[PDB]
Amino acid sequence: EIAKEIYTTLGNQMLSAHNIIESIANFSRAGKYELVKSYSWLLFEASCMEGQKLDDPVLNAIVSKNSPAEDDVIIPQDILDCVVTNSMRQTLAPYAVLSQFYELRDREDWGQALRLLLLLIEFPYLPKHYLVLLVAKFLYPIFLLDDKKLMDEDSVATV
Amino acid sequence: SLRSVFATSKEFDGPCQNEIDLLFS
Repeated sequence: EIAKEIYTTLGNQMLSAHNIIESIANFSRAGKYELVKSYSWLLFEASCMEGQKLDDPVLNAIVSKNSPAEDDVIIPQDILDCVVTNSMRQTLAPYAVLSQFYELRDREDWGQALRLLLLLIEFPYLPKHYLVLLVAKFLYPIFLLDDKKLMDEDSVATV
Repeated sequence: SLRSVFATSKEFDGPCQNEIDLLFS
């Protein structure tokens, strides 16, 4: 009980200290996976507003092993030894898809861009407002206002 | 993706459990 509360407290200080990576890590620890999910949806929202994922020098070191460039030597020894097991590639895989989604749009790989967005939406953890945001930003203006796709009765039904 | 899906499923199961607990209340 005492330990879990301290973790919650750490997260509040870390948010203040503008160490965005470290606050989520602390909430994970607090035993509140549900809250972890809620900041994930919010981070997706943030990443949409930026048009692309955030880059901090600490963030550059962890993520680099699935991202070109970005390997920046001389970040604390705790950060470097922890990540060696490749646990980060798995945990980062849903954010990575989002980030890759913008990339594919810009690369005029509009077919595949649609595919990644659909995969993310199918996960039932979205309730009705992390849906309102996506359709007006991406699905309706870019992909359904333009005709370039052949549908049929069933494909329409599923929609 | 697999990990994320698993986590989501776990969360959903937790929610179900909570609902059942309240259902009995």
